[PDB]
Amino acid sequence: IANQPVVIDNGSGVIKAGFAGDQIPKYCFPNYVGRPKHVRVMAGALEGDIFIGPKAEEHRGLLSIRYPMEHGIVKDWNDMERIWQYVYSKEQLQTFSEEHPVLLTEAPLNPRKNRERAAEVFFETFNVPALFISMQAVLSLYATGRTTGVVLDSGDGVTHAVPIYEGFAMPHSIMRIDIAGRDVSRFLRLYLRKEGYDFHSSSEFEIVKAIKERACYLSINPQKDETLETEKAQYYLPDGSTIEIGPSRFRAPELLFRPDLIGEESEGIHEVLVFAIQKSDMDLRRTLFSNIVLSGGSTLFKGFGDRLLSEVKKLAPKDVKIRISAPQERLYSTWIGGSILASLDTFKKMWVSKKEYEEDGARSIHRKTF
Amino acid sequence: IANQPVVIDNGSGVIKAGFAGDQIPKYCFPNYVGRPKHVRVMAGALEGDIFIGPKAEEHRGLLSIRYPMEHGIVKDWNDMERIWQYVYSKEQLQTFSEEHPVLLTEAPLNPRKNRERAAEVFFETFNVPALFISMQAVLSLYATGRTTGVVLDSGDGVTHAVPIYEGFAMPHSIMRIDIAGRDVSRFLRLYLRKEGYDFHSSSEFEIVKAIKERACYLSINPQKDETLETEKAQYYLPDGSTIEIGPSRFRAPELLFRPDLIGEESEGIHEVLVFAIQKSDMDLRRTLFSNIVLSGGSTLFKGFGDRLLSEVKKLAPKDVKIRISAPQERLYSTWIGGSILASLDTFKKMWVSKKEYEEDGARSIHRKTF
Amino acid sequence: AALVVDNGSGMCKAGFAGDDAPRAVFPSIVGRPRHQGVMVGMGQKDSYVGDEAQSKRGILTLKYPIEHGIVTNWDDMEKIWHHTFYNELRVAPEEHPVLLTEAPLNPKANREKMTQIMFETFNTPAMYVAIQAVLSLYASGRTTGIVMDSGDGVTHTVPIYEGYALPHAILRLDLAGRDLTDYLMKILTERGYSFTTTAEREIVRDIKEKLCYVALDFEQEMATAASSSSLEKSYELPDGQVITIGNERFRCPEALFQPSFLGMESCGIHETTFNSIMKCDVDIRKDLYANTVLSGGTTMYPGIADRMQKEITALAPSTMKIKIIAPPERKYSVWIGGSILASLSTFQQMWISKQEYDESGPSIVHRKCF
Amino acid sequence: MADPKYADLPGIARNEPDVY
Repeated sequence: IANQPVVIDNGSGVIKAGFAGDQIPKYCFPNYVGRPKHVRVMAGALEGDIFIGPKAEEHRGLLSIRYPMEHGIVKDWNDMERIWQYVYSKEQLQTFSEEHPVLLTEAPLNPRKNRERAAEVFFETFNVPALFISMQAVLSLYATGRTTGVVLDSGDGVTHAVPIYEGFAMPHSIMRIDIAGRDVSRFLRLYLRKEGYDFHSSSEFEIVKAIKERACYLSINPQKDETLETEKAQYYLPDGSTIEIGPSRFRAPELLFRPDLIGEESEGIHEVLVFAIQKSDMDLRRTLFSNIVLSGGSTLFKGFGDRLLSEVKKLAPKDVKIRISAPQERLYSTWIGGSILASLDTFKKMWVSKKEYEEDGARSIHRKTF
Repeated sequence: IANQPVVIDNGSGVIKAGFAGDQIPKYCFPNYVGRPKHVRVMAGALEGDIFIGPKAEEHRGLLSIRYPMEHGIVKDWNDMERIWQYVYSKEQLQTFSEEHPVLLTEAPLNPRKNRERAAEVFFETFNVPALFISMQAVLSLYATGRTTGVVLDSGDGVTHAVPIYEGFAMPHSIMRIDIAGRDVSRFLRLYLRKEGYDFHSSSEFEIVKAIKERACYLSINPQKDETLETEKAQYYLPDGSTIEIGPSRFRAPELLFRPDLIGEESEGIHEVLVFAIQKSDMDLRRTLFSNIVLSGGSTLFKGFGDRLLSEVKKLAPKDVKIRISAPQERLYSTWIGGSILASLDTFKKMWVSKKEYEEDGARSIHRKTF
Repeated sequence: AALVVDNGSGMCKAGFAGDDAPRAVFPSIVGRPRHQGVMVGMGQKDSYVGDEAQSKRGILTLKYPIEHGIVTNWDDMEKIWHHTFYNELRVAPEEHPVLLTEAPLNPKANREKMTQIMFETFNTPAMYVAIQAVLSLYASGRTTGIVMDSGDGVTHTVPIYEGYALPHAILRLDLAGRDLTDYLMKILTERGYSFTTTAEREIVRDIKEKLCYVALDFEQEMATAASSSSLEKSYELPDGQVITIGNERFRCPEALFQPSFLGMESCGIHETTFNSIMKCDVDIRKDLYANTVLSGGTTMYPGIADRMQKEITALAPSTMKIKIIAPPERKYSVWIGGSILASLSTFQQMWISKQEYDESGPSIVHRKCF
Repeated sequence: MADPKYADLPGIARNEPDVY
């Protein structure tokens, strides 16, 4: 049974899905389960009481939004099962789970208990014929066409730098930090309360993400921007009421580079990129500096790539050719490579079959992913 | 000026201190400087802003800990000056540096620049009358009362094996690795994140050491323990939240024997012990096999000496009497021998005086040590 | 020498430094009368303040200047300060320094505007703004411990350990006494006791202070209320009319423990304190559990400390020893702390001055605060 | 003796048996 296999690019902020051999994912929607706050008195209302995808984005204010996945680690497993069921259902894909093989994605250095529980869901609740879990860095390089290069990525969940040289991923040089887009959006909200315009509700939280996406920029010199006084540029909310943002716009994404602001002594994006290159062997370092690949949504801030290079110039050894490349579709980088990987003939050898899982169990999944 | 001399047993993990001619060191505390993460708004707080010894152990959560020594090589010289000042100060020794001669310790084959800068600190910043630097192996044999012995030690920073025979330390037979207790604790932390429970902060790092000290054992056959399924033993934090350790407790100390697990091809503890005996002369090998002495904290794992015997039986020539000796006081073996060496009348001849240092400089210190 | 002025959203408390309890105690209200074209006899005040507004309540539109610990109308707040200094305290603000208090995670512009009014309008010699929780902890005597402060403006939590505040573990909450008073007023309307106007807002507030108490178990208290009528107490108004309510005593302050009644979609005060403690470092949780301090008027419900002990123990692990510090004088704990802070000799060097304000401006206060 | 860390019942040494 070898049908056209399904790609499910898993993510905390956004979840992207479709089929193998397609140019762009047709089905991109946010990874959360909205449930109505208010009571439904009048008949002819929105039925189901569990909202996923465009209905949830359309009707934000009704629904108490909650994300099942934080830092690439699903807490609420029942909600992720409902999301995966919604992906397979007639509202998005219009297919049976029993026909197609599945390409799932996960971040590196996650809990192995979540990986086993992910496999149990796909093999038992859904009746999948074959499953395969892969890394985001390896897929991004498949998408670009390269084999060499460091893959710096930064979504809503995790920021991790995986150094891969000519199809050889080094597991002991994989750096990871739980300081990504969600923590930046949470840090922006806390700053907006310091400015004056407070937000508290879960539907109201997605307005802060929209402010983070649109009106933010990473300055080159942060001390120079601190000394200077800001202009206080405006932004109109979905209601209509205007908000003067002030210094909260530029100091919010600084969290990615300075994790001491939120109150958690970690590396930061720029240190993780250098540390991943430094942990590898001497002869591969110069090639890893020349090939740096960006990915995820939290690399799309204004003057982010300029700040990354300045930080690499500061930390890395002098007189070395630095080059931070990126795809045009930075959000769809990981999915396209998965769609490429799925359409290859070798993909049949890589996956965990249903029969193999029933015989062995979790050990065979831990033997095939890594 | 020949007062009762001080014995400062240095090391990346723990620093032992006290006077000569004693049974056990009175002043044992971990080698790190603690500085507060958070802001002190409220008055009547913990004064000083620099925490060393039992204050730092008591108030971990506040302090961003940082180890000055890595692999017996002090990186931050200002931090070691503060620690050595704290050792001499009224909180521990209650004596001046000007009165007593100093016995310093270092790992073998270290940077000579660090040895010079160590002497500079004790002669200039502190006003020492006489300094002497010694090896770990020679001091361990002083404590036991032997002369013949291969000293397989394993501290927090360094693992090495110096083969001494009847008071003749062979400098070219010395085998050294930078894989030891700290790297095993760092390797255990990485496994615990793969299991599920994440630790990242420097105060939070010492919990992983406490888990490693308490609940770890070395399997006699690692392939047999892999094939079998573990029991998953529990451990309570200072918080109270329980942690199922699982297979990470037995796989953590395998870094000592298999240094390919961290991703850094070295010899290993058992290979270093055999290689040290092999590099020495033909007629000395059988006496060196009979006198194998253990020391340091990373030899205290359950079934360490049993496995270290089995590895020697595998490598070494057949039908030879192997004897891996290991005193009751393994942790303070190096300090005891220093206290014994300091108490002897020959000690006056071996040291470097302040007058001799002012005349010659670093060259006289390099001559007297070897 | 120095004056302490706790500008609370409900009761504005003020007095002198180094005192047991405050002299000036009154509700921060500014009642403006019913403006009709008809005249008024023998003169009157255009805008009443404090106890005068409370005495002549029936006519006046009672508008609080501070809403959720945020000064909305600044002319109204200026009149209350003027009423505090000249009328109540009977002393000019030019001679005495002035300690003020705001809740943590407030707007940054509010301190600047508060300070501008003190220096420009009132001509103060020296001023300071402190955190309310920090003073509440300082009134209790301990350096260590979390403070679950709860007034009519804002409920909030500030974990502190050994005189080191943890600013990132702070959690401000929108639920407060005013929201409980509004909830009690709504459920009174449900059982035929309608209170619309702002004159009746103070009567229902006074009903809330007398009758209401925290339930140990809510479902049990609901069952006993349906069965028996012994719990149903009676309260007589200022008017000779007397009213009886059964369910509404325990149900009103339950909104703190179940925010879903009010329609906030937030964490309850029991688990908000827990979530604050978990955001702190893992090593210093035991002392925060031991010193769970309460303060403010919203912690003056009978049996609240018992409910906090039940809920925090249910959330936390079983091994932990939970303990709530609930003093008799917790209603005025913020002011007592300010009086002790003003009395110390160390605080004389921590003030802002007139010359420093003229050099810098309003932005100097953010450096001085924390 | 006094101090935090000791090991109870490891023994001083582990030795192979001596043959003739």
